[PDB]
Amino acid sequence: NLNAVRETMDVLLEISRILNTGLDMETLSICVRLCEQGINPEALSSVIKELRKATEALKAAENMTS
Amino acid sequence: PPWSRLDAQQERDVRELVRGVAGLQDEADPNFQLALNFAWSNFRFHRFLDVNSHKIEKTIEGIYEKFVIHSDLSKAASWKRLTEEFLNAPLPSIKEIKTDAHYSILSLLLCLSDSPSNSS
Amino acid sequence: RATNAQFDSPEILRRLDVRLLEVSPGDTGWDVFSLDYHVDGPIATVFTRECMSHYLRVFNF
Amino acid sequence: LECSWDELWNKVQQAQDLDHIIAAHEVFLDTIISRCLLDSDSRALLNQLRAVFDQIIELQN
Repeated sequence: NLNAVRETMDVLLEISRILNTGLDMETLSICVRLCEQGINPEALSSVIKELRKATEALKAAENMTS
Repeated sequence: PPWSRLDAQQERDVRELVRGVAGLQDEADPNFQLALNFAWSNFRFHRFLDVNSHKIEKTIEGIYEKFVIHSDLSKAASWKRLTEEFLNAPLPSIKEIKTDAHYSILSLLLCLSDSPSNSS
Repeated sequence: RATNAQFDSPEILRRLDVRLLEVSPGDTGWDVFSLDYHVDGPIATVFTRECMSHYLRVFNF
Repeated sequence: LECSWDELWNKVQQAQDLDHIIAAHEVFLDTIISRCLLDSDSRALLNQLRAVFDQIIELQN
């Protein structure tokens, strides 16, 4: 049920906001879909963390080059 | 073969994840391809255990306790309510309740938590 | 041991402890440190789970 | 915290029954939570105090 999926995404976003995870609704829904496909949650979290670290390093490099 | 389509969908979702988190919008960027390959490698060859629902629940309760101790009773209540709703909510692909996807999402949020006791 | 807490009774000192909340990145110790007081048995009727949570909240704050 | 704890201890020492002790300790704990901003009703006050503490920590750093 589309409403149940939307409620699940809103719950995930509210948890992220309480936890100040900085995840938007789309990224949360993508992570949920990937977990439903049987992706290991620790692996998914490690990938997300690595992508975040890479983005922070890129932004820091640009801010040192700007 | 359906295995290859499942792997391609996983790789697509991981590529979109890398795009969103790393900001690499251009798939021709070597950093984008590196992130996509790393994500697909981790998804196919992970050594992690399956998601433990009780562990996710315990992390949610620990964040609730943290907010309560920080006297942020509103943050504690919101965290607990949202995690319970998520664990009791159907996922976009999975209609069943309290599925491994729900506990995986809760585990992800707990790992992604940033000072939940001090957040508004 | 470095402060007057060492002079507290072992039955009191054994109940005073450091609790660490679930550690998140970016959190400081102020957000996760709390004192706790374990209440059980008949004393748990007066020092209920709500009472213990309130005491721990005041301690952490 | 200290005043509500002393009130709890005095009430327990003055308690006439187990239910009276439980109620007096619960009331003391609720008073401590409210005055330490740890109760449900003081949550806005607790949030303002937490923001003050966070700004104090930022200033300290």
